[PDB]
Amino acid sequence: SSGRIIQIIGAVIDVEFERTSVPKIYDALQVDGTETTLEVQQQLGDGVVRTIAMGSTEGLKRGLTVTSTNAPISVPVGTATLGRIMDVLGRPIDEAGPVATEERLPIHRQAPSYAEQAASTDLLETGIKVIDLLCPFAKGGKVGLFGGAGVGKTVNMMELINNIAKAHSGLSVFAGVGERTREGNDFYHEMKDSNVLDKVAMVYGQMNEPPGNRLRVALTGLTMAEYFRDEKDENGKGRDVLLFVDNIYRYTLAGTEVSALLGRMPSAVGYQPTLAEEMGVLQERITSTKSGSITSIQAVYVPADDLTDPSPATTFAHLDATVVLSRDIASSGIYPAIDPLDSTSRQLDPLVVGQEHYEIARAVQNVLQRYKELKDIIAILGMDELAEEDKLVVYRARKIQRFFSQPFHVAEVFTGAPGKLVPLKETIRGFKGLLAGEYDHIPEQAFYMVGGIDEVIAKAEKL
Amino acid sequence: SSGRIIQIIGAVIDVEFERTSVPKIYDALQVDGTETTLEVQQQLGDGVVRTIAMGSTEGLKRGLTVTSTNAPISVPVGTATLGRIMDVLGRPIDEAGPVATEERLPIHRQAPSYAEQAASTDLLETGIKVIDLLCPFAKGGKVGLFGGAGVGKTVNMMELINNIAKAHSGLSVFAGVGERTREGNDFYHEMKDSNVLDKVAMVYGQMNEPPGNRLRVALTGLTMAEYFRDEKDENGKGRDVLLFVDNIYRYTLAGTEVSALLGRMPSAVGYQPTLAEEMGVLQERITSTKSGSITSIQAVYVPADDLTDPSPATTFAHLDATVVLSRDIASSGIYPAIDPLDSTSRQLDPLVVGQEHYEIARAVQNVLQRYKELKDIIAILGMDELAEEDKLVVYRARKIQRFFSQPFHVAEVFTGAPGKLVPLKETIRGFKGLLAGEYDHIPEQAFYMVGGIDEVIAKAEKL
Amino acid sequence: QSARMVAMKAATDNAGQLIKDLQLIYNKLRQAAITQEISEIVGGAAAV
Amino acid sequence: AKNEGTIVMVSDGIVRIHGLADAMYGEMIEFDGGLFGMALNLEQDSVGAVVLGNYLSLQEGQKARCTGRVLEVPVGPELLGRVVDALGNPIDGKGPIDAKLTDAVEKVAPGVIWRQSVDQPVQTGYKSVDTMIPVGRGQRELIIGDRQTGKTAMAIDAIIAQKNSGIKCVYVAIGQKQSTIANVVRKLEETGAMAYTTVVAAAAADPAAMQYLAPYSGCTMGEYFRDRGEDALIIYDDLSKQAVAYRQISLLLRRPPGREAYPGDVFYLHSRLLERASRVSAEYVEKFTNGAVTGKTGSLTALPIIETQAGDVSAFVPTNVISITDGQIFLETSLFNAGIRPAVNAGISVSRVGGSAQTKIIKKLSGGIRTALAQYRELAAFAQFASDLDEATRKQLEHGQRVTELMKQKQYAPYSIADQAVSVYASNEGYMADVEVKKIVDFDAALIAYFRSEYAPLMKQIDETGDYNKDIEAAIKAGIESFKATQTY
Ligand SMILES: Nc1ncnc2c1ncn2[C@@H]1O[C@H](COP(=O)(O)OP(=O)(O)OP(=O)(O)O)[C@@H](O)[C@H]1O
Ligand SMILES: Nc1ncnc2c1ncn2[C@@H]1O[C@H](COP(=O)(O)OP(=O)(O)O)[C@@H](O)[C@H]1O
Ligand SMILES: [Mg+2]
Ligand SMILES: [Mg+2]
Repeated sequence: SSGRIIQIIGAVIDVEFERTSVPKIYDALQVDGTETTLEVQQQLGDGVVRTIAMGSTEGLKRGLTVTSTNAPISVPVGTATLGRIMDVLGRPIDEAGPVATEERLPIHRQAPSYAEQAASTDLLETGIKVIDLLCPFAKGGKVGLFGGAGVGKTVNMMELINNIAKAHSGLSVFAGVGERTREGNDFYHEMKDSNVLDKVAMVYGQMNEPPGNRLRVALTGLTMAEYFRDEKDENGKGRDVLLFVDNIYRYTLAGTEVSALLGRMPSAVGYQPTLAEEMGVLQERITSTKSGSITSIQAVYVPADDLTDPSPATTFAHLDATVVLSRDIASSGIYPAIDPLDSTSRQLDPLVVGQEHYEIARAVQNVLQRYKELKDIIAILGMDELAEEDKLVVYRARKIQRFFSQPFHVAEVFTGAPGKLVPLKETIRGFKGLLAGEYDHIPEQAFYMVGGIDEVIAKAEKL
Repeated sequence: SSGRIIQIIGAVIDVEFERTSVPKIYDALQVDGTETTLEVQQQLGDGVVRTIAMGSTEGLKRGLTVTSTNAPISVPVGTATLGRIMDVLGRPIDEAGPVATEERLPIHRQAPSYAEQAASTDLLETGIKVIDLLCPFAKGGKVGLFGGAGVGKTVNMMELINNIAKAHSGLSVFAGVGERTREGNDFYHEMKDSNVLDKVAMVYGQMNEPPGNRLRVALTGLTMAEYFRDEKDENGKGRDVLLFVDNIYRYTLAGTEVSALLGRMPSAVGYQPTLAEEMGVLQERITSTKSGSITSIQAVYVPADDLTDPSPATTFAHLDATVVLSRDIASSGIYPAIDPLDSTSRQLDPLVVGQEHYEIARAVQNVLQRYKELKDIIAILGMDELAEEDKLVVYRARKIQRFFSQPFHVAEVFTGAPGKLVPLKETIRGFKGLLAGEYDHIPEQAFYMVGGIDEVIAKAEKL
Repeated sequence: QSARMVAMKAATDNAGQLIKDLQLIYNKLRQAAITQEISEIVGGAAAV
Repeated sequence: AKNEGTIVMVSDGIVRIHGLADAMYGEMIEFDGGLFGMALNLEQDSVGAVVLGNYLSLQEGQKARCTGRVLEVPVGPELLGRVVDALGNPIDGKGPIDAKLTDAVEKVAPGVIWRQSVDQPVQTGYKSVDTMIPVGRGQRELIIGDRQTGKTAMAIDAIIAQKNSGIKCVYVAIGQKQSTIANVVRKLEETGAMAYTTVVAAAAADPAAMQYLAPYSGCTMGEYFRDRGEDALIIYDDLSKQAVAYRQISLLLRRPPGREAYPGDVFYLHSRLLERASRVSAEYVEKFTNGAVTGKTGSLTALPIIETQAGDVSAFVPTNVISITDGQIFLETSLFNAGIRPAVNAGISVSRVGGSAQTKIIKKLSGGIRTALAQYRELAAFAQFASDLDEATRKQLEHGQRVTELMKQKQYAPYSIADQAVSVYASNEGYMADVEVKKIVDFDAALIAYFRSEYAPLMKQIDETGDYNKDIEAAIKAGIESFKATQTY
């Protein structure tokens, strides 16, 4: 019936149970007299199970009693978890009162089967011009953000979730664990600032917490997103749910930290034996089912600043789009600064996006690359070369670089809450006009801080 | 009180005992059958002690018997040891009769407290151009020489002994650890013919002995210097002390040799887990407290000719002045092979040494760094492309690198040229003149192995 | 023009020498890294 | 019995202890002879303990007892200007300390609801760090570099320049030999900077457990002022020595090794320590003090230190620390040897907090030097070939050289906000275009000295308020024009 702890090393705890009752894999046990919950990771015969601690270690001693819930760690989900902050196990930490809901879901579920995948690749419309032109997004895809050297990741995500908040029905989830705490505070206060905190759910995991808490977190965010997607109106179209994950690197690192003590040999450059499996178990649940669609945005940090390390090696095999931003051009004054040439997608195919979109994106990429190789410092003589052969290339590169800039609602300085979600066509037609050269008379500075091609026409014509 | 040997492997012998009389840590035991003194290094329950044998292990079987002295390895101190040669345990080996003193001190004790440390401020001038100019020393400090096999460490240690101990009023202790024997005999006879033997105590443990003797032979010289420091004249003032350690690397290498047999897990590049603590518990006792002042000089060996190895990396912070020897400069025929860069001393600041000294040293290091940086483009492209100022920097750097060379007193035999000595002000004047630009026309072949700016003028005329 | 040909040919030869030396250093480093990784793996596997 | 146990194994500061059935994790244990031990492993039939002290007087059969109280240190305002050992025992011999609060050493950080953003500065006294990489209260910034490159000098200058600010400072020394600790303490005493500071020392001769536990005790001592509305600043001399000590104390405990032989829980070791540096909100302060203090917010900034082996910033430990800290200051050997002191690498050093931390005048003025330095980084390769370029690149290279030569400053000489403001304004407005690349330091020193002597009333206004306005601009211009002539450098 009940068990007693027999060995405590770090966060790994061995418990022993009667021969008949041994908790199954991933079942959750309650240790009486403390807030600790135990998660089973392996069976070791003779009625002994290795476990990790969900909560913190408040002086546990050998011989303490423990009972079994006989069910996985089930998070309470529903419509009553909107606009609240909850811990990994689902308790509020904003002191705003208990969550009044009854629907509970386990966080360990199998991925959608082969027959349940979507029958098309539609693309999610976004107000951001650059992400919609040179790296199209996928309504079921799982994009990743490797852009570093900047704190704008939180600001960029705020603009994105907010434009999405208007663009998408709602019911978004933010599973932030092992993140910069002041950045999480800025997230919370920003969402309250724009009065959009309702309809969003947040799950936060603190770095001081044992690896048990720093783990099984994204799982909870994933479970909450699913209850929403499957939700259906009387019409029956489920909702396009979004999910955010600030760090997956920390997820892998927690796995690595607990692997060795669990009786598993080292491998690779020191990682755990089960890396691809542990990442796939998560990445295979973010799919666009026939009824509803979950998309994800994850910020991924590359250790040692190389793409060869095993963790990013297993990460890159699951994504559909990669977005990298750097301060090198952000310094120019383009607030939405994302490196256009670096960005890549598996949806820039000519057929899915249209032949015209494909060719115009390729032309813009070629112009940018040509200007990059022909820098005015690369050619020490500077200007006065290739007149309209590479000069016009320089001018067009300048104009496109300025046109990347997009005013935003959140940045209340100099902007009256613009919230410009530009129609995709308008951007395409404006870039077609720029490529054709009909804008060669427009002043360059008129192209900066522009809301739309009409907007820029007005800005040029006033002066 | 009598124990039986249980296991013999290499230099490590583990011995049983009775339950109530197990000997403590660092005590010494005597085998009744042969001449051998064992030292306790660790306890293993059941009244079993692991020990390191001081001496030969050939001819020792299992079941031999051992008695316990119940006290650590005590050595005789006092003035009786002046001008004598001793073993690791204190036994004389000069065939000159026993040592007449009952004053015994143990060789295992705690380090001086923080409250009784002292500030060293008086300068000390060796007579070597590069040391007295770029890496200045100070009485009561700590000095170290880092190099790889065959670069010049000993010929410099003996030169410093010649230029300092011979002309200094005060005692001296010389301990040799893990070095050649021929050098020991040569040093002993060289001191004998100069009639300065009666002021020096000597200890020798060389590479021919089992690691037990090579591991605890520095502590004996340490204890002798410790007594010579704290001793005070009756109604009279104390005297200075000096300490010379031939190679301290062997002290750690012995532990590395015997680490795995003690049961410890390997770490880093095959080194023992407990390295820095092992280095510190010895390097802290070389101190100049409020009672007396000890001026120690040590030579440190660089394995495989790289300074990133853990053993020469841990020891960098335990010294006040560090002098790094370079094999490339040696192969260039420049002697002594001391690297002007990567050589520092904690007494080079404008207050302690003055203003002109600091300016001269800084300008010299700047010029040499500039040339070292410039070397690459010269390697690929050629000489004509650089700016004329850079050509001037190249020539000045070459001349400076040569001018640091100097013949020695104890190295007449190798080269057939007499030794030289240079006053510090002459070094300063020569380097100031060189950096001024007045010695540009003098051919760079006249700056080799000549001491003082004047001898260089004479040699330049001689050519 | 007659100087530039010999200048660039000498530059190419020097580049060949430098790349040979760098290749030597690269091979040494690669062997050391492989040895270190294998030693670490074996030591860790002995611990468990 | 359930509380009395025997010692079974003693080896290199690690003790394997029988008995002690009701022994908790991290709970102090009492050896005979007044020796205190921790508990770090609880196996099926034996307990692993580390002895903080001199284990050389412990044998088999020596009894031990369980106290039931976790590690605690004495905290209070009495510890200012004092030097204590890791567990709070005074060692300078100036008499006992009577601080009347005992605090735990292992506690959790405040929740996300109780934290607040960073809006106020922390001056370091160095032009480069104060204009390029600003630091604000609550921020965690890391100093990383190579042996003998000025890493500590910067931290000591930071401690020295908070004389008027009113923030307490805490200094932790790990692995250093006692002579350097004594020298640092003497230097702090000389300049009068020791009244507001406390020093925790665990030297090289001290056990591995002391070097393992020093930073946590330092942080616990620093939290006292943050939780009560006053500010604080903690400095760790070298968490690298601490990582090595943890590796030793863990490998001795038979725990599985990994990359570079570092066992698991290495990321946790530095994360749980560097996460406690944050700024709290006035509601938290009011709740903690039960209304004793109102309308004030506490803070605790951190500046830890880590060293590298020939620039290998991709080793195991520096990557972990670089991933946790908000900002990174890199010191280069090839810059230190070239005379550029302090040797700060501008192209690899960033700060996330940014302008919000700085004052108004500094935030307004730093931009020109930032952009000039950024551009001068690009034209660097074409430096051995000046003749083959247009005049624009010549002027840009000249300006970059002048700017990089103004960022050189001597040790123990902190500049004040007004000094930095005047120097940066003189640089940006092209008032140093007539001076050669040399003598820049002399010009800077002479201008700063003259401005303190004759325009002192303004200087005071700039120091106290830190505001920017047209009157201030006019006064600074007039003063610089007056000094430019009718004076010598
Ligand atoms: N701004 C500066 N200008 C001139 N010299 C400086 C400056 N800063 C530091 N130095 C010099 O550099 C040395 C300081 O070295 P530092 O304190 O960084 O040693 P370390 O070994 O790197 O550090 P640690 O204290 O962690 O052992 C001293 O010689 C000091 O005079
Ligand atoms: N100043 C010097 N002048 C000439 N020869 C030297 C000098 N220093 C060292 N050597 C030569 O270099 C060799 C190696 O130096 P030594 O110090 O004896 O060995 P190690 O470098 O291994 O300590 C010696 O045989 C010695 O003759
Ligand atoms: Mg040698
Ligand atoms: Mg330091």
